[PDB]
Amino acid sequence: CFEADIAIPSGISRPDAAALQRCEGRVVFLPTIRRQLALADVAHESFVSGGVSPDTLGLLLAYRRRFPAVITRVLPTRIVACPVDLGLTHAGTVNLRNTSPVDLCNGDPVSLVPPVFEGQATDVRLESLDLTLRFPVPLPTPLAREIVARLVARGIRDLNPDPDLNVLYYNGARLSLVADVQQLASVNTELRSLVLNMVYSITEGTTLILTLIPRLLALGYVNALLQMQSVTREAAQLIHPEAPMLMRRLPLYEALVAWLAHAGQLGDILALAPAVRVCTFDGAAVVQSGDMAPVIRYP
Amino acid sequence: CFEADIAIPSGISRPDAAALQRCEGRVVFLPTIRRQLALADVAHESFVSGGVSPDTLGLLLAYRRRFPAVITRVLPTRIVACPVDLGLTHAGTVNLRNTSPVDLCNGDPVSLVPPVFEGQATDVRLESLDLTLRFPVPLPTPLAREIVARLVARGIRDLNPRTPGELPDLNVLYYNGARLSLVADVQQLASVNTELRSLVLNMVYSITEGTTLILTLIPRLLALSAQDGYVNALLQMQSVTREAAQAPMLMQDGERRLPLYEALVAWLAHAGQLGDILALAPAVRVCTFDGAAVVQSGDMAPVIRYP
Amino acid sequence: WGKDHQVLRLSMENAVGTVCHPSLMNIDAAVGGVNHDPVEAANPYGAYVAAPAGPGADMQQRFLNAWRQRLAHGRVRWVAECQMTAEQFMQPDNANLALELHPAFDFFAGVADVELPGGEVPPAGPGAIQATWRVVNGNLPLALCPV
Amino acid sequence: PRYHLTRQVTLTDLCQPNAERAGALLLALRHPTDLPHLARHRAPPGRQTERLAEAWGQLLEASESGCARAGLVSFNFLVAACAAAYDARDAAEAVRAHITTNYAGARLDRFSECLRAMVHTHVFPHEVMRFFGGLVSWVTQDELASVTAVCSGPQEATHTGHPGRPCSAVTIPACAFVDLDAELCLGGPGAAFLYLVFTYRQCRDQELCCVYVVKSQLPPRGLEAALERLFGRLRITTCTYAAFAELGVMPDDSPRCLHRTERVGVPVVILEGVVWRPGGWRACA
Amino acid sequence: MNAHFANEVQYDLTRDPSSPASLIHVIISSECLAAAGVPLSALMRANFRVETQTRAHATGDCTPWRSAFAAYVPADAVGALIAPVVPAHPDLLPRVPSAGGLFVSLPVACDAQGVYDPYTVAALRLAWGPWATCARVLLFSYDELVPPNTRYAADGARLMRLCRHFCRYVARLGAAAPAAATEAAAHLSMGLPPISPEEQLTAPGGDTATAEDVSITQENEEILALVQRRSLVEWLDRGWEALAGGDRPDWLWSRRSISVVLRHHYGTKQRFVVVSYENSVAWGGRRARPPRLSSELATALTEACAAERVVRPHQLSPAAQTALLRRFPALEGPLRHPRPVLQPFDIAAEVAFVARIQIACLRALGHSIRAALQGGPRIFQRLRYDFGPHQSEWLGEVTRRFPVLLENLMRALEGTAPDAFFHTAYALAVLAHLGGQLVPLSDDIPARFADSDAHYAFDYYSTSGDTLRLTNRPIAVVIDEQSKCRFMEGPHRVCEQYLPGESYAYLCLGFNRRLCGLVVFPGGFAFTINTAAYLSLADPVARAVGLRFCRGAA
Amino acid sequence: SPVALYHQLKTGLHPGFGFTVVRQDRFVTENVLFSERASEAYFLGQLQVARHETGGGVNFTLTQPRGNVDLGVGYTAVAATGTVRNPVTDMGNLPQNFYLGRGAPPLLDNAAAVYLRNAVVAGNRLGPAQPLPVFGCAQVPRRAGMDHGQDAVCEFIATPVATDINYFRRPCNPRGRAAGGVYAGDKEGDVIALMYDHGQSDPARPFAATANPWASQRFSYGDLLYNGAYHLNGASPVLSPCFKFFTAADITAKHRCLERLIVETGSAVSTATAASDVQFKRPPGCRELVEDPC
Amino acid sequence: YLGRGAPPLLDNAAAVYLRNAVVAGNRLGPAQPLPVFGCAQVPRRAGMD
Amino acid sequence: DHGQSDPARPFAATANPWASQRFSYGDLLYNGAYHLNGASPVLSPCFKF
Repeated sequence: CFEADIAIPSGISRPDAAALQRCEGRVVFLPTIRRQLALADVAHESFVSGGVSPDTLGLLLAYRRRFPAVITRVLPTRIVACPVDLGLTHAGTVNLRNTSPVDLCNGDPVSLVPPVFEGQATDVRLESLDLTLRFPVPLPTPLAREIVARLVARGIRDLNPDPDLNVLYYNGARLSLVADVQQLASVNTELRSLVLNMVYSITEGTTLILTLIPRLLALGYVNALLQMQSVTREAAQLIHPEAPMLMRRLPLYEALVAWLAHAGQLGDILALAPAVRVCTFDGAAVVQSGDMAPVIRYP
Repeated sequence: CFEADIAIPSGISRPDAAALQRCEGRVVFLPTIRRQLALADVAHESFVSGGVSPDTLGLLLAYRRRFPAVITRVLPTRIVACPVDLGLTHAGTVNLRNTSPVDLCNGDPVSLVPPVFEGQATDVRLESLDLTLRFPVPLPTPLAREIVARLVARGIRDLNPRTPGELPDLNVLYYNGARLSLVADVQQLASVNTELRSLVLNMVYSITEGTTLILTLIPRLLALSAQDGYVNALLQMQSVTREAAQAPMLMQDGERRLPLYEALVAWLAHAGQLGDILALAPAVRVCTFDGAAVVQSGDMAPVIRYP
Repeated sequence: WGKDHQVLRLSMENAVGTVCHPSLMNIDAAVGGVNHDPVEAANPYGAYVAAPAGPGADMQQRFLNAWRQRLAHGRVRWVAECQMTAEQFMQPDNANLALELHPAFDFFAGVADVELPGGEVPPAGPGAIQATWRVVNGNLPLALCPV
Repeated sequence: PRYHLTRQVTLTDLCQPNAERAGALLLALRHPTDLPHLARHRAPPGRQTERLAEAWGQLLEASESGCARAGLVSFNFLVAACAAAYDARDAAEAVRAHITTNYAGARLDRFSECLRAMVHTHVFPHEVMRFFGGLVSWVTQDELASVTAVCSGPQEATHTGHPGRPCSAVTIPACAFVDLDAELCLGGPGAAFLYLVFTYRQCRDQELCCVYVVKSQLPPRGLEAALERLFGRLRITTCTYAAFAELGVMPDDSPRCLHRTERVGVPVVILEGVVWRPGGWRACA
Repeated sequence: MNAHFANEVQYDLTRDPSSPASLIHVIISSECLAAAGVPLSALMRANFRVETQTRAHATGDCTPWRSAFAAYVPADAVGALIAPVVPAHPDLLPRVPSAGGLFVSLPVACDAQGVYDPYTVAALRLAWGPWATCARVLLFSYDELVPPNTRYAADGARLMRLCRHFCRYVARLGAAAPAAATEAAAHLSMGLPPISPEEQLTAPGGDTATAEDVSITQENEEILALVQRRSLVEWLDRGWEALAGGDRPDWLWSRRSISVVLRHHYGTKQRFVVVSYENSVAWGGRRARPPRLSSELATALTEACAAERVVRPHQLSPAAQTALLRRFPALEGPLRHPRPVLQPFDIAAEVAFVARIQIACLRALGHSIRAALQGGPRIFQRLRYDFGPHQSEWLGEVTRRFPVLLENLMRALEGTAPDAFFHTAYALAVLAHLGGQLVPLSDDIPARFADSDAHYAFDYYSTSGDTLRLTNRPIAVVIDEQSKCRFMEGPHRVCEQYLPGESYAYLCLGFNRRLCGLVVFPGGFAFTINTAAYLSLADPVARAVGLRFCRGAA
Repeated sequence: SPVALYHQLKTGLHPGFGFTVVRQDRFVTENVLFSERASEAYFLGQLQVARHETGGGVNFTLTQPRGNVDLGVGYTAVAATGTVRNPVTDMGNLPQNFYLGRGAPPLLDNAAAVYLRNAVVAGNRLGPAQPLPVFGCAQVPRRAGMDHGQDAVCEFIATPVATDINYFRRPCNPRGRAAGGVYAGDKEGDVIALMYDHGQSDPARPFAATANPWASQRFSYGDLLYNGAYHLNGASPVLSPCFKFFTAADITAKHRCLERLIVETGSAVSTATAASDVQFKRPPGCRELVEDPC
Repeated sequence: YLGRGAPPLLDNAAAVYLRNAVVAGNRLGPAQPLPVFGCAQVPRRAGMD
Repeated sequence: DHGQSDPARPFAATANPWASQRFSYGDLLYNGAYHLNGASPVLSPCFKF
C-alpha cells in the first residue's frame, strides 16, 4: 500500500470542500512518489508540456508516464491515497467509481482520456484556487482497446469528406458513443494531432515496404519464405496497391529507422495496457455507474 | 524474492573478489530457475554458441531465450539473484545499477541492451575462473527502440553493397545533445536474416483490405504541409512520403463490416508490435522515492515492476 | 548358476542384439585415423586391380614382364600360413598386427590414388591404407580360425 | 497478500461444481449475453453473420437470465465439446463420458455447434470465458450456484494444503492425459510455466476448436516462436490463430503425475503447487 | 513436387520489364545422371541448389549463374506424383515402381510473341560442394526439351482410379476410418488393379484440339440417330483432408490434370520426362500468361532444308537463305557472320567451343616448353632441399629418367578429357588471368591468390610407373637465387600433404595470375616458363569463354 | 552383413568367430570398521534457524555447523569386509541392445534396415516401444514383475576363436591387454603407449602383445563400440559395463600417487544405480558410495 | 525552428532549403530533428567554460 | 571536433584553422605522436599545448 499524502492548499469554499467530497474514490495521476505531495502536482494545469494545453495525445503521453493513485479516504488538509503501483501482486484492495459501462467481475480496467467521453464531465474544477482535476476513465481492456480505434477511424471520415461508426453494442447495453450537441465538434479538434499520428505511420511504412521488398530478395531463406505465408496476400497487395498508387536506397534505409522509431512510440502510446484488476469478493460480479467496486492491485 | 543463489565455485583472485563487489545491481542472464547453479552458464562463454560468438543482434537473440536476474547481495560464498521473470514482487523495490552514459529521467521503462557502446564495454575479466563478462546496458526504452532499428538496418546493408562507400553510418545518436557513436565490427547473417524476416512477415499482416482507402489520402497529407506548423514538422525530410507524391477500386461486398475500423486493428497487431518482437521485453521502470527526477550514471535506482 | 541353485543359459542367439546393429559397417574414422604417418611402397601385387588390355592370348607375357621387378622385391602381406596362432598375437614377427582391426574388414597397404579398373603398372611410391570388405567368414586368417 | 478469496454467483446450468471435482480449472463467462452483435461485426462479409444469432441462443436453451447470470464455465465443458474436433478421439471423448454422466451433453451439443459457429464468423473464443480459478468452495444451493474459486495469484494453490491435514486438496488436475501437452521432451530441472492455448484450423477442419495446456520452462518471448514451431496446423492462408495467456507458474517440475482416477475412468494429471499468474492474451497471427 | 512448385514462385517474379519467359518441368531419372557422370550416392545423402545458365547457339553471351532448386528423391519419380504417400496411409494408392531422380523445373528464353530458339542451350550445374571436382555440367537444347503438345489423355484413366481407390480403402479398412473419410468413399461409387505410371508414357495418346474430333463424331453418330429416328473432385478433398488431416498444396495438383510426357536426351542416348500440371503458370499449364512458345524455327529451317534436301544450311541456296531471313530475322547470326566464336548449325557447337580451348592452351603449353628448353639448359636450382650422402645416386636415375616425362606429361594433358581438364589448376589459373585481361567458377581460388605474383597454384603428377595425376585440388603453395616454400591456410587424398618438389615420385606444376608457371622437380631443380608469351587467346573469342566460366562475386 | 548375421544365429550356426561377455553383479556386504582412539577432530557449533514463513509459521529448524580434520599422519582407523548378504542384481541372461541408442549411419538400403529394425527389437526386455524421438531416452519398458533382483547387462565383444582358454582362467583385463594406470612408470608417455602402441608386449601377458586385436587397437571394433569419445550410446540410459574399460581419457585422467589410490577404493562412486530395474547409468543427481576394485 | 507551431512554406523546395540553411550548425540547432512526441534535443557540446 | 564550437569563444569553432585541427600543420609539427623534432636537447615549448 504505502499511503501517500497530497496537501490541500489554502482557503477553499464549502462547495470547493464539497467538490472534494464528490471525488472519494477517483483516479489521480502524479509525477513522483514523495510521501508528502501537494495539489500542484495533480491538476490538469500541471500537464502543460509545450506551453499550451495538452491534447488526448499529450495526455496519453503522460497517462502512460506518470503514476496512478487512488484516493481511499478524503480529508481536510490532506488527501490519503493508497497508490496502485506500489505493493506486491493481488494485495491492498482499493475502491473505484464506475463510469457508464459495467466493469464486470474481471476485465482489468485501464485509465484513459476524458474526451473520449463527455469532456466537461469529470473535469471537476476547484473554484477558489482555480485549478482543474480531469480524472481519467477506468475502462476494461476489451472495450478500452475498442473505442480508441473508432474515433480515430471517425476522425478519418471527419478529415476529408464526400457506415456510421458509433453504435458499438456492449454485452447487454447499447452504448451511445455520440454525445452530439456540443462534444463531437470538440472531438475532432482535440484528437486533432492524434489522427495524424495514426495516418503518417501508415502512409510511410506501406510506401516504404513497396520499395523495400522489391528492392529486397535480389540485393535466400527469407527470399522464398517472404511470400510463402503471404501467397496471394502480399503479391495480391502488390497487385492492388502498387497499381493504383505511385512507385533510392540511401535515404530509404535512413527512413527505415525513422518510421520504426515512430512505431515504437505509438505502441507505448496506444493499446492502453492494464494496470489494476477488478477481481472482487462476495459481490454481485457486476458494477454499476456510481457504485464502488473492490479493485486489486496487479494484472 | 523466491530466493535463487549462485555460489562461488572454485577459487578466487583476491582483487577479483572485490570486482564482484562493484557489480552489485547488475544483471546476470541465467537460463533457468534454480535454487543453486554453477557460474559456468553465467558468463559470455555460455553466450557463445557452438563454435561462434553472437553478434549484437545475435546477443539480442541470445538474450531472448535466457532469464535476467538482479544481483541482490554479494557473499564470498554465494551471490543471491532474484528471478526478474517471476520474483519481481518487491515492495522493497530491489535495486539495480545504472551502467550507461545517459542520465535517464524519472518514470522511464528500462529495457536491457547488450554492450555495443564505443566506451562502455563493461568488460571485467576473471582469470582464476577463465570467464568473460559482458553486462547489459540498462537504457530508457524509446532510446532502446532507436538503437535496434539501426543495427538491423546496418545489417540490411550487409546483404547488398551497389551504392558508393560513403553510406550514412547509422552510428550517430541523439538524446537532447549527446552525440553517441557505437561499434560496427561484425554482422552475422542469420541473426540479421531471422530479424529481417519478422520485420517482413509482420508488415505483411499489418496491411488489410480497408487499409487501402487510407493510401488515397497521401496527396492530402502535403495539403496540410504549407499551412501549419505541426504537420510540416511531422512530415520528415528524409521520408518517402515527400517522395511518393510525384482509387477506391470499388470491389464493394456487403459494406457492413466497418472496413476502416478493421484496418487500424490488424495494423496495430503487427506494425504496432515492432520494438518488442525484435528486442527484449521491458519490465523495469524508474521509480525513486526521494523525489529525485533523474538518476546519475553509476547510481543505484529503485526498480518497480512491468510497464 | 543364477542367484539360486538355478541354471542359466547363454546362447549365441544371445548375441542378436549386439552384432546386428548397423555399426558393424561403420569404419569411417578407422581409415582416417590410420591414414596419416604413411606407409611406403608395398610392391602391390595383390593390392591392385588391373584393367584388361589386349587379347587374353598374350596377357601373361604382359604381366610376367610387368611384375618382373616388384615381385622379387619383398613379400606379400600374407605370410601367416606359415605362422602358428599366437605368433600373430606376439609383438615380433607381425608388422601387420597393427593392420588387423575389424572382424568384417581389412586394412592393407594398397596403391595411393590411381582409380582401380585402369592401367597396368601402378606408380610405386607412396602408399595408402584403405579397406576392402571381408565377404564371407572364411576370409579370416588361419591363425584366428584354426584349420 | 498471498491469500485471497473471490466470489461470483451464477447458475449450475453451467459447470455444476457439485458434479465437478475439488480441483477444476474454471473459466468465467464474461460477456455472457453478448454475441449477437459481434457475430455481425469484425468478420469479412463472406461468413453469413446470421449464424451466432441463433447458436448461443440454442446454448441457453440447454443452458431467461434473470438475476443469476450464465457463468462459471468448467474446464470439462471445452475439452469434451472439442473432443470430436481436435486430433484425439475415444480418449478426449472419455471427457464426454465424464460430463454427461455427472453434469449433460444437451448443453454440450448446443455448444459444440457454437464451437463451429463462434469460430465461423471470426468471433474467436479467446477473451470470452476469461480465467477465474481453481474451485475452492462450492457453497451453491440445489439448482443455483454460489462458488468461491479464487483468482489473484499463487494463493489459490497454496490455500489447498492448509485446509485439509489428510492428503491434499484441489492439487490441480489436468483432466485429460491428452491435455497437459508434454512439450519440452528435451528434459531438464527447473520450474514449470503453464499457459492456455486455443489452436485453430480455419476452413481446413471447418473452424477447429482446441483446449489444452502446454508444459514449458519458457518465457513469453520464448513462447511465441515456440508457438510458430511444433505446429502442423499452419495450413490456413484466415489468420489470428493460436492465442494464449498465462496460466501461471508451477514452481516445480518434480510434482507432475500420471493417473486415470477421478471423481468413469478418465485420465488425469496431478499438479501440486502453482503460482497462478493470471497473465494476458495475445492473438495477431 | 514442391521443387517444381517453389521455382514457380521464382516464376512469379514479374516486376521490372525484360525479355518474357516460360518454365518447363524436367525430370531426369537415374541413368541419365549416371551416364552423365553424376554420383548418385552423393546426392542421395530435399531442397538442393542448382546453378543454371543459358547459352545461345549462334553467337552472343550467356546468362550468369542462377541459383535454382532441386528435389532428388530415389523412388518411382513418375509414380510418386501419381501415387503419393500419406504418412498414416502409404497404401492409399498401391502402384508399380520405376526409376527416379532430381525434380527440377527450368526456365525458357522466349520473345515478344514467343518463338523459341532451338539448338540454344540451358546449362545445368550440380554443386556437391564448393570445388570444381564437386561439379558437373549438363547440356539441354529446346529441341530436346520442348514437345509440341502434352498427353493429359493419360490423366483421364488416373482420376477415376483415384475415386475407386477411395472406394477401395474404406471397404478394406472399415470402421477405423474417421467420420469425414467414411462419407467421401461412397460418394465416389455413385459417380462411375494397380496404377502403373509407366503406361502413361507408353500408351500412344496425347493432346488434341478436338474441335475437328467433334464434327468427325457428330457426323458419325447422327447416322445412327437418323436410322433410329457437387462433383467428384470436391469429395476428393475430404478424401485427403480426413486421411491426411490437412490441405497439403503439394498434393493439391495430384488431383488435377497431370500430363507425363517422355522425351530423350541428345547427349548420351538417355530418356527423361517433360511434365505440366493444369494449375501451373509454367509451360503446358492451363493457367498461363501469354506469350507462349512457337514451334516455327523448328519447322522453317528444317522444311526449307528438307524440301530442298539441303543437308547442311550453309549449303542453302542464296534466295533460300534470305527468304528465311525475310521471315525470321534472328537467323542473321548463324548464316551471315564471318567467324562466329560459336559454330553455326552443329549439335556439338558448344562442345566444339570447348575443345578449341583444350587445343589452344596445349600449343601455348607446347611451344612454351620448347622456349625455356631451347638448347642445353642451365636450370641450376630454385628450392632448398639438402641431401644425405647416398641420396645423390637417386638423382643419378633422374638424369637418366628425365626426358621421357615431358612427353608423357603433355601426353596426359592430351590424355585427359577437357571436361576433366577444367578441374585442374592450369585451366583455372588462366581463368584467373582471363579475368585479369572477374572471379572464376567453383571459388577454388583463395582470397590471397589475387594479391601477389608469388602465390602460385600447383598440380601433381606421378613420376614413376604410370604418369598419372595425383590430385583433386589445386594446391596453392606460396613461394618466396633461393626461396623456400610455404603453404596457405585451410575428403582425404593421399598426396596433398607435401611441399612441391619435396620428395621423389612427384612432379610439381604450378601457375600464376601472371601465368608465368613453374615445373618443379624433386631437388630444387625448377625453372619459370613464360607461357604469357604463348597464350594467344582472342578477347572476343575469350569473352564467351570467361562469362561461361566466371562467377560474379557479391 | 549385419543382416546375414541376424539370419545365421536364430537358426543356430557358428559364424566364423566368437565373443566375450562383460557384465556387472553387485553385492551388499556388512563391513567392519576398527578405529584408533584419537583420530578425528569433529568440532561443534551453534543451533538456530528462523527461515521463510511458509504458512502457519515457518516451524523453526535449528541447524548446526561442524567440521573435522584427519588428526593423524598415517592410515588411522581403517576397515574390513566380511559377509555376503544377497546378490542385489541377479546373475542374469539379459542381453545388450544397440538399437536402444542412435549412434551410427544406418543402411542406405532403407528397405533392409527397417526390416531389421523390428527383427532385432521384437520383444527384448531391453527393447523399447514407440522408438527414438530426437532428444530423450529410449524409455525401456517395465515388465509386470521382478523376482530375483535388478537385471544384468550382457554386452558382447567380438573375439577370434583361436586364443587360449588359459587367459580367462585368471582375473585378466577383458580387452586383451593391460590398460590401467597402475603399471606405468611416470615417464609422461607410457600410459597411452601400453594402451594402443602394440610395438611393445603386454604388461600383463608379456610373451604376447594382445589377446583380441579387434578389441585392443585404436579404431578396432572393440574400440569403435564403447569409446567414450565416440559415444555411440549416450542417449540410452542402460549402463555399459565396458564403458569403464574403454575410455582413453578416464584411466589416463587418474593420478598414480598410491596414498590417494587405496582410499578412493574405500569410497568410490560407481556408474551403476541400486534404485532402478536395470543398470540404468548413474543419474547426475545422486550418490552411490561403491567400493569397486575393478 | 526549435518551435514548430508556425505554418511552414507551401513550396517544398523553399521549405527544407531555408530550414537547414539556418539550423545547419547553431549552438541551439535541432539535430536528429523534432519528434512528434519527445524533446528537441539541444546539442550539448563537450566542454563549457 | 569542429562540429562543436570553441568553449572559449562559443560564436566560433576555433580562432585558427591551420593548427587547431587534427592533421593540420600545428598538429603535424608539435604533437609528440610524430616527434618530427626530438632527438634534440632544445625544448619545444609547444609540446605541452
